[PDB]
Amino acid sequence: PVYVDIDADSAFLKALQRAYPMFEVEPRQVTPNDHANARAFSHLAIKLIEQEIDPDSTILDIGSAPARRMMSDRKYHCVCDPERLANYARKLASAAGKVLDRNISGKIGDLQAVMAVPDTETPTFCLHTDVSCRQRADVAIYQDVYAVHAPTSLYHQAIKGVRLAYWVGFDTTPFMYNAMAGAYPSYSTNWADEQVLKAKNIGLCSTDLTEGRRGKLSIMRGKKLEPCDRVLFSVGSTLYPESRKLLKSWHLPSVFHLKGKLSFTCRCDTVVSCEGYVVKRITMSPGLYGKTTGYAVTHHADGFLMCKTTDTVDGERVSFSVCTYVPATICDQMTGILATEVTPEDAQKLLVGLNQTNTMKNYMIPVVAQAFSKWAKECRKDMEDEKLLGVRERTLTCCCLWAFKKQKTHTVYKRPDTQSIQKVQAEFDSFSGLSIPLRTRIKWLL
Amino acid sequence: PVYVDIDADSAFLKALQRAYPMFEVEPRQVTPNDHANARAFSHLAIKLIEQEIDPDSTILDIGSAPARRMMSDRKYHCVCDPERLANYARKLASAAGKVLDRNISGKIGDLQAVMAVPDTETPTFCLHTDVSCRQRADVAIYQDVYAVHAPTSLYHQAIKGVRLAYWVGFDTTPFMYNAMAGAYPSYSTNWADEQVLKAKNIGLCSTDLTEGRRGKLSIMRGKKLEPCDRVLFSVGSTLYPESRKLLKSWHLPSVFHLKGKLSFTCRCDTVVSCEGYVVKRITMSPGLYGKTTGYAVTHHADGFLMCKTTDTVDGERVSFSVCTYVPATICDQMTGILATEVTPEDAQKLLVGLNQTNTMKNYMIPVVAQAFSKWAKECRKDMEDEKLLGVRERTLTCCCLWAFKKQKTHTVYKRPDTQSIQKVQAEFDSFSGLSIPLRTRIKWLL
Amino acid sequence: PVYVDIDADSAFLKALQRAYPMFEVEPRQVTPNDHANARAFSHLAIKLIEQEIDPDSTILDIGSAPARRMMSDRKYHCVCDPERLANYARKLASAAGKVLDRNISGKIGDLQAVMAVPDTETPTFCLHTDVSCRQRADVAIYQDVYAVHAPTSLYHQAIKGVRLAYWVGFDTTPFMYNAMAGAYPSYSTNWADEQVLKAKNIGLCSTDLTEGRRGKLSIMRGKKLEPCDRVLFSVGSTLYPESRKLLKSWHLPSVFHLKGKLSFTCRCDTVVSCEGYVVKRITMSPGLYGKTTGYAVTHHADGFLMCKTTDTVDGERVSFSVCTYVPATICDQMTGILATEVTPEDAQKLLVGLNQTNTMKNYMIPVVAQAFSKWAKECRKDMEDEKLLGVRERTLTCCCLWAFKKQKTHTVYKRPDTQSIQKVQAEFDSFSGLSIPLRTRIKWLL
Ligand SMILES: Nc1nc2c(ncn2[C@@H]2O[C@H](COP(=O)(O)OP(=O)(O)OP(=O)(O)O)[C@@H](O)[C@H]2O)c(=O)[nH]1
Ligand SMILES: Nc1nc2c(ncn2[C@@H]2O[C@H](COP(=O)(O)OP(=O)(O)OP(=O)(O)O)[C@@H](O)[C@H]2O)c(=O)[nH]1
Ligand SMILES: Nc1nc2c(ncn2[C@@H]2O[C@H](COP(=O)(O)OP(=O)(O)OP(=O)(O)O)[C@@H](O)[C@H]2O)c(=O)[nH]1
Ligand SMILES: [Zn+2]
Ligand SMILES: [Zn+2]
Ligand SMILES: [Zn+2]
Repeated sequence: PVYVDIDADSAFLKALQRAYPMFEVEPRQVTPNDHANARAFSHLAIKLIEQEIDPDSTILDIGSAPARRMMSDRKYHCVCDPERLANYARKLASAAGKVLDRNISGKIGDLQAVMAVPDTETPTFCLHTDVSCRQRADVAIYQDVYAVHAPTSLYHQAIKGVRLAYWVGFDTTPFMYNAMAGAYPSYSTNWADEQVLKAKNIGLCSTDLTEGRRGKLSIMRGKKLEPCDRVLFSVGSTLYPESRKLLKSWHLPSVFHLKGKLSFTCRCDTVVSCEGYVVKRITMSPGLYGKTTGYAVTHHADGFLMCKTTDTVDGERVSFSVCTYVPATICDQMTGILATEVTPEDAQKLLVGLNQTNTMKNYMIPVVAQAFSKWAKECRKDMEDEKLLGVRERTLTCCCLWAFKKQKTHTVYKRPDTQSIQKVQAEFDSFSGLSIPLRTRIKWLL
Repeated sequence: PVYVDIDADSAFLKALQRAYPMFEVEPRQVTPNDHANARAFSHLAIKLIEQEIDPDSTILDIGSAPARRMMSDRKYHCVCDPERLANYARKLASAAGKVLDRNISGKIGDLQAVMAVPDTETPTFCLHTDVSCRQRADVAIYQDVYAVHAPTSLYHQAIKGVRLAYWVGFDTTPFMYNAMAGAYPSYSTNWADEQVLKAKNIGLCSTDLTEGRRGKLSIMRGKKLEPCDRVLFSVGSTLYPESRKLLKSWHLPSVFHLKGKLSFTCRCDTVVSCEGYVVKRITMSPGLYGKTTGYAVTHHADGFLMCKTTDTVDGERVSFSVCTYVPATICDQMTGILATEVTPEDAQKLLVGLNQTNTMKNYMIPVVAQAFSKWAKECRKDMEDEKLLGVRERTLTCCCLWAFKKQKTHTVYKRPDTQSIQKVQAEFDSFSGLSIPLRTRIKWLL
Repeated sequence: PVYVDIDADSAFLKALQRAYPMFEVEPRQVTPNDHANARAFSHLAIKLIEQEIDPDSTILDIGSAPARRMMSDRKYHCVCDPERLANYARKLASAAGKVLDRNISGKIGDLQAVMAVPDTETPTFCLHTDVSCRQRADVAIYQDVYAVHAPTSLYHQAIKGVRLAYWVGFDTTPFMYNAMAGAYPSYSTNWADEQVLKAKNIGLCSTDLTEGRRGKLSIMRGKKLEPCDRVLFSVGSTLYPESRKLLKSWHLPSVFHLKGKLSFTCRCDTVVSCEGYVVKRITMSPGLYGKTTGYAVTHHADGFLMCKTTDTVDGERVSFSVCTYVPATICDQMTGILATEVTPEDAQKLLVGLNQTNTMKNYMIPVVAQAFSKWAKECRKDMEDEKLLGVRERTLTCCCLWAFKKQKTHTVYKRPDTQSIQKVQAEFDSFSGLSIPLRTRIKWLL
């Protein structure tokens, strides 16, 4: 009943079936898409969201195209590109008379009204931003949108009567850990900070061959390579610029409060989670009931690794943090060997032996190996420097100020069935692009 | 007859069938819920409680929502949030005429009456707290509520006529042992003290990568790391703040007395106990019959561990207690190897060998190994420092005061078929949140 | 024909079938009860007692509730609490008309008469103590009651016409041996002296984690750790306070005499004995025929162990006696290796090898191993220090007083098919709790 454009022999099919046990996921490959897993997950997410909400509900579809929202019986108001709008108009024109069970005549009239007056708020389409839109609804969908501030957009939806919001996208946990780069290997996705795009051995990088004869000159002293706001995502071959702050804003706590002219008590729950791709359900309710701990929890069905790795960016040897997702079976099969101190070479050989058909992508096997090795070493150190129960050894420094020694932590390894917990903000109170040729082109197809 | 939203191949299905032999537990997975085991246990607990109590009984449903109690033939008066109330109203409106065997018309009238006047005490719903509620009933249910003071709530229910109360929730034994952190691994649950949330190797923590170059300073001197009242539970990805005193208050003794204007003799018995999740039955009777020993007993079907562990909280190497549950088969299979002194590495290798499908979650295996190792060592010490029968070696210290030497106890290991016994209090005598927009929203659906 | 609430795969089914060969014991598990074995044994004991005594007999049921004694055709005068009384009233009200073959109308009238005048001695119910009761009967049943003085209760029953009494409960032999703690592993039962409740490695204990840095001070000098009267039993999760003297009083000799206003010659025989749970038959006959040796004999179908063990109570390393029951097959399989001196570690490894499904509970395996080891050592000493036949080496000490050397006895091992014999007393001549709210509650259901 639900068909996914993936190969029938894909190992991701089992994971996607586990993530959606309510459907009968059937592989029907029609394209060689290199980010087919992400598309299949997003399609299944949209099907699940539609199944969850009432049929009589109007759905704000933030940051999307109506072309993919026309073959449905739900009232999708698509508020968010020119190519996608042209495709939506073309699909309207090519199905104007073939089927009439999707309000295609009404959608065509709505599009004509919008292209007539761009400020029109027709029930099925809008050209304003999620902030500038004023079409009241009760359900909001955020499918693969990351360049919007989460509390601001959620508040602007809530004041329009939206009580339920859905966010589909990659897990925000790697950016709350503040990794320099990282991978969602199951979805062929690699993201990197703009500063490390010239690296060598990460997922999303390109470097040139050099002999290292001349030491490159720079007008500025770096002396610090820590993550900056700009990041680049590559889902298959699709490139997307993102902001770290806008990504982290979507790492919402379990409870938060939007205070303004109207106040809302909102709850964020991750309802779907498959190998780095999450569907979060946000329930908004007017009022300021309860209290907020400002804590966001990410459960880990699969292992999550943030490891220090040494690469060469533009030929310069540097060290930075790299995140990755390790399959739960690989993490479980490494439990015994991580009891002792294992070298990265032995860890990598063991991972390759356990990966034999590959359970996990091999390009992350080396760094993961390093991570595991470091983790094991660190654990041994923790077992070799056992302290006393309920005491600390902070020393006085010439004043009333007390200081302790921080240990070398080169690996954060969240094993399967663990939970990462982050201190985030839970109280928020700080909340015309149409052109003549595009209008002419749209009208020519209507 | 009883269907649980868990995978048909779940190893927890056998344990849940064992915990509820009276029902035919059938796995019917419909959601990918990451805390599905806890939900299934709670659903089976509610089914068993309903089966136990008389059909003609009024049930006080404390700290819950009626959005999960309408599809029953039993008079559930729900006293305890905004989204859950909205879901209750939605479910009443969507099934107002479809089914008329659940007093849905009466429930809708009661909800409208409560909306008209928030102090109304309709037989099926109330908006007050359990203290503020005054609807007389004979049965109380405490499903997954831990933020209430147990003797106070029980007294306020008893003076309302409640003779039978049921408490469904995680076992309170770990908090009677004063563990800093702990796991209910079977339910994908990890709880941690707020102080150790920045740890590295516990179930519920998040730490950053550091080089240990700058020693972090602090305004105040810690010098002590003992559990504080504030703890955080993560059931799957669901985050709940809890108070240690409120959690311990529900570790009631077998017999206790509530003394006040009316006096009650209450008995607390654990009627269901599956791998860290307990259903407790409290029978309250007016009068002060008998005497109270002030002892609470927990039977351990599976192994219970509280072990000293060394981790890094915010990079500072510290030691604190961590609790966990070990499957009884794992504990029995470790009996022979614990006869000698085993290193944590060998213990972890043996545990991994015994875990081969995993009997226990692997993320608990390392610390468990440490615990077992320490336990073995301690036992050997006890066998190497054999004292004389019925004598003690307390020495005199310059006065009439006698002192003895305490031994290093780094592991409390309650084996399967053992009982932990705690001295608790057994004599107790020290016993308007509605908003206009919520009222309008609820009334819009009625 | 007799159904027991235990698992069909329970290994206790075979033992219970052997203990009751006259019944067809069928496992019908309906509850996950952690002390299901003890309940099944007690139910079979009551069935056998009923099958033994004549149908025309009135049965005094001492220290019990009628909520378990109405579904029978035998006249049960229940003399003994509030919750059980309410349960009995509820069961009477819920079966008043459905079944009329159990004299339920008469039972209801009797309960109403007792609630009218609390001194009434209705044939089927009483509110007085077993001493204050005056309803004549010929059969008395003491099911799981240990807080009454055995000769006093037996005499007060005998002067009321009781010629036959039945006592069902845990074997009193461990308390005649004066063990500090002990286990009935087959019934998931662990008992401990109040002083050793803060132990670490016994069945019923709880201790905390300590670094053993500060030596705890005490106002009093212990200098002795001997059993005190107060003990605590844990049957599964059910906690019972008990008196050592009251428990020992039920370790009656095979023949004893109750002398007073009326004199009786009584005989105590253990008619059922399963792995620590016994049913004793006491036959009372007026007159003082015969003579009493003052000896109580316990036959051991399975091994009984009282061994010195070293634990830490509240961190203090102490040694005290621990008792346990070892399966006869384990004891027989241990005969060969006990011919030599075996270490506790080797003994524990061998016991684990023999326990492979576990024949015995694993948490008793270590101490038992120690026991066995010590026993073997002691036996070797007895063989290495062979004396002369019919001579003793008592030495004179500056007086007419002779002294011998007592040997180290750290293990009492009563093997299967042996008998312990204790010197006990055999000549005994030293022999209003109702509340208004309870009366109103009972009357409301009648
Ligand atoms: N990081 C990031 N990923 C995105 C973003 N938008 C979409 N994606 C993901 O990247 C994939 C590529 O997007 P598209 O080229 O539009 O593919 P599509 O969404 O299936 O639609 P088509 O173009 O018709 O195939 C999508 O499947 C999304 O899962 C974005 O803004 N940021
Ligand atoms: N520690 C703790 N656990 C809780 C608390 N409330 C509920 N839980 C458990 O955590 C799980 C998550 O709660 P919910 O998100 O409400 O799930 P639910 O109770 O099954 O109801 P739904 O949201 O409809 O799924 C529940 O299954 C409970 O077993 C709480 O207050 N404290
Ligand atoms: N040591 C000791 N054990 C007891 C005593 N009374 C009962 N027991 C045992 O402990 C078990 C627990 O008692 P209960 O909770 O009343 O269980 P029950 O007798 O089967 O009756 P229910 O409560 O209906 O299950 C019983 O099965 C008895 O075998 C007692 O006074 N002292
Ligand atoms: Zn719009
Ligand atoms: Zn109410
Ligand atoms: Zn009587």
